[PDB]
Amino acid sequence: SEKDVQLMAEVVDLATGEKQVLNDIRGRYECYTDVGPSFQSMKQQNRA
Amino acid sequence: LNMRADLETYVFQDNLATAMRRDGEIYQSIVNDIYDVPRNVTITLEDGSEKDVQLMAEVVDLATGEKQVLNDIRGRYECYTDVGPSFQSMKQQNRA
Amino acid sequence: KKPETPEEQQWLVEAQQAKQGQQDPAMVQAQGVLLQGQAELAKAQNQT
Repeated sequence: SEKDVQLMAEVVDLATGEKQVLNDIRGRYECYTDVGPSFQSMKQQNRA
Repeated sequence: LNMRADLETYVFQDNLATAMRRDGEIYQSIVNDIYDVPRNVTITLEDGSEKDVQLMAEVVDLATGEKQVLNDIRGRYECYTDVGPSFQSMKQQNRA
Repeated sequence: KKPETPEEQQWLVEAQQAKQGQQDPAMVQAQGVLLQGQAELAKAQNQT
């Protein structure tokens, strides 16, 4: 779950699409919400 | 906000009636030979299992000529709708 | 920064190793002026 990083097959995150789509992870939480300045791209946040 | 809305339709209107324009794939046709990574699937030299590494390119916005010109992708996501300083030519922006 | 690859490694990754090999002997070269004191003792002991 986490006590291990890197053993040369590393995928940090990639979407689960399986055999057929319309599925998801049921642990939809690894993240907490927060409010900040207007960012409408990754690039916009990287500038600020 | 209303200008940004008129700028959602810009490519769609431009591609037929100004002609040309295409947004393709970052990866490109020639396939040569893929270049080395430390053993396959890593974030150290790829993005993950995500993508692959070959040659030098990054270009996505470029237009094909095929056997006849005018070919256009039906949907585009590259740059998002935003406004800024007034430039009505590229050379005006190049100085600024 | 470390490699961020859109697909690139032709310049980025290649020349990263080349620059690393340029830097390391140049540090010894720059520290060589301070190393002159130890070489003075080394030739003195051999001359004795």
